Amino acid sequence: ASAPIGVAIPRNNWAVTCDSAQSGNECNKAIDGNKDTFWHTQYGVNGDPKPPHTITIDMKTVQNVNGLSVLPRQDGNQNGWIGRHEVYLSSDGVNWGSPVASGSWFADSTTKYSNFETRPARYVRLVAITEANGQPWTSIAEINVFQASSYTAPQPGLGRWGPTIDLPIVPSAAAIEPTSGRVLMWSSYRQDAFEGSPGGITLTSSWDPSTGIVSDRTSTVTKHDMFCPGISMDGNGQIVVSGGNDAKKTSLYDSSSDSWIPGPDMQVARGYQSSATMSDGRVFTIGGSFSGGVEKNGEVYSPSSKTWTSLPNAKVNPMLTADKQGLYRSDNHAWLFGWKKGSVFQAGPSTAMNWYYTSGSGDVKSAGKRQSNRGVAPDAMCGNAVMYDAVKGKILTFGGSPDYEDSDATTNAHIITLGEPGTSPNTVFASNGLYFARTFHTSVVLPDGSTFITGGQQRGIPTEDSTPVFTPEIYVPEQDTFYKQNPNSIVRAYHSISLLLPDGRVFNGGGGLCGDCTTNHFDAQIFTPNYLYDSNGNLATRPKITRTSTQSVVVGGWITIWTDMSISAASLIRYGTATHTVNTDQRRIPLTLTNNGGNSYSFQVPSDSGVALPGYWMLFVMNSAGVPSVASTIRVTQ
Ligand SMILES: [Ca+2]
Ligand SMILES: [Cu+2]
Repeated sequence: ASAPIGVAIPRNNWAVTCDSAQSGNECNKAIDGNKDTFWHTQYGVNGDPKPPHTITIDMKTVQNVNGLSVLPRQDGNQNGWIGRHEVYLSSDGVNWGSPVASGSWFADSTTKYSNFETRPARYVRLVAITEANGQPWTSIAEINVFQASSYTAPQPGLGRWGPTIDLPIVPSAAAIEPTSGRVLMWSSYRQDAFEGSPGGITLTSSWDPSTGIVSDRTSTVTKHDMFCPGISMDGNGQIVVSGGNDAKKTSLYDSSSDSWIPGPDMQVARGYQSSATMSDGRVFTIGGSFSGGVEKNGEVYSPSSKTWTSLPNAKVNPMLTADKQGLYRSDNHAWLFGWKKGSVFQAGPSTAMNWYYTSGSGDVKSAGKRQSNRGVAPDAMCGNAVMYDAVKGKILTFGGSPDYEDSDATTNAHIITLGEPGTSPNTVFASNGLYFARTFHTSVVLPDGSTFITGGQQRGIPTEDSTPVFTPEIYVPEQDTFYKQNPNSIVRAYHSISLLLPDGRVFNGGGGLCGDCTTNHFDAQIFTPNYLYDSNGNLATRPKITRTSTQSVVVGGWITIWTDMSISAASLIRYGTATHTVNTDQRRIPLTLTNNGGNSYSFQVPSDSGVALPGYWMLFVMNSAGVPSVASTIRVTQ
């Protein structure tokens, strides 16, 4: 199931208007409180007018609207289920502006929802752009509109939430398709559940930021239910999705052909492991006792030989947390970062940090404990870790809880500074820690090197939406300060994701995936950071990268760019992938620019591919006002 975020508005005084209605299936049968009566657009002898079809509700007075729900016809007939759709709000009834929500609902008779940030309105319009199975009609048995207890304008300067993207699945795993800019998402063998999977199937969905279109398809070609996997973008530009519900399978997503290709089986069955791309483009993984059984030492994927090779001396024991549930949880979601000379740094969640090595049959060396002058940091299962300055080896870690479940989260946060593999990194506390203790939260590094932190809950109860944290935070390293941003209204805890979009906004979605529970979130929202807004709250003018000398570069190589205005800073941000709070693909390189004069600039990609990990990267430039360009895609090879 799912649920609205608000409380249903009384429909006594309501008036409705529809583009077309068949006798006996009048527009007002969608608001009569009877599940057995439905509005249905014109059909039969005199015509079957095709969508878009529209229903507009005049609520008579201004209400603090934060959602709507649609109950499909309940007579066992599929005709008229709404597929692609848009939701619009108005106070006058003539000017509708931009949709507050848009996307595509799954093709079945369950109640569908559009949940979105509170906005005062008297009129609510639902546009059914397509019927879920491509037929001409629209039908609705019951439509409801929901309200928040109050409305508060967003605070100036603290970013903005919206719109909502309605989806046909809960996006519990997601990646950016770097060659197209689309967001790729997947759930499990079904749209709302992973429990009782027979394996061999994953439902996926994609959203195109440039057009707003949502699609969906069924991945079976790789015979892999990809729920609870490792995810890494390898050096050949393919996303390696390892294990999960089909605990030994590997599937490869190719952005260029937008297709899934079978990969080699892993040597060890795993689920909830982290995997990390290495300096040579290979993928290292370790742990993962959610599925498959024993100690899960490391193994390495080679895209050139198409093999997984066991690294049994890359021992998982030093990175286990003290989870009260034991092995099932204690090797999960390692905070892995590819680093110099084939090494992988493990920053947590265990107190003990470790260096993993991939030469020979593998190795592990203690890197000391995550700690500060406030003490030794406790285990932080489902805390996050973000490499916001790869050149200086800077990792920000934050949140999480000592146990996977039934454990209080903390405000702990640290800055880890990596040097050479095998040396114990310096670790300090980050400012005074988070504003809000949270676990199951997600995070992304932004073009300006700040880290955006959102969602989670204060006490980890997977699939329950209790103690939610609605206020995101941004860490600004130059000030060693956290800043609360404007809050959202949708809980984003267990099974949620966040990704940085090429346009510099943040895509935050999912949560739930528990079948009959009411806590499934079939949606995502956009967060627009303050750096995209001017002083009056309007979208700022953005610098444009008018030309680049090349789109593919070897580490140590030079790139020259031309812009339409002078730029004060630039960064490269590696494209991200996300599930279960893990994103081992994103990282940021601040660029040292040579000013060529005439709004022409040059920079060198770092020569160490343990810093500039091979794969796809976003080039962002920022003007003097701090506004970033949209990203230019750069392929980095080694
Ligand atoms: Ca009805
Ligand atoms: Cu899970």
